[PDB]
Amino acid sequence: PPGPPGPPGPKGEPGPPGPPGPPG
Amino acid sequence: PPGPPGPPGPKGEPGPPGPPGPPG
Amino acid sequence: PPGPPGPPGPKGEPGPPGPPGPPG
Repeated sequence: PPGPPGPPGPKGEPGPPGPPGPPG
Repeated sequence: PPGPPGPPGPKGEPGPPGPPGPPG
Repeated sequence: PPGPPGPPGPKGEPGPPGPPGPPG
């Protein structure tokens, strides 16, 4: 029989920068 | 033997909204 | 035989804060 499934992959990338803040 | 590590995970959430615009 | 690929890795971190908003 085939061996065990591999480990979880690496963690994904950080998400994008947030959007602009509110008008001053 | 165990299989290979899986694919990288998905990207994270967009970051928090930015700060308010500057005073004045 | 080698096991198959593992599952997808964890979801990434939130991104950095967005830019300061417009001047008022």
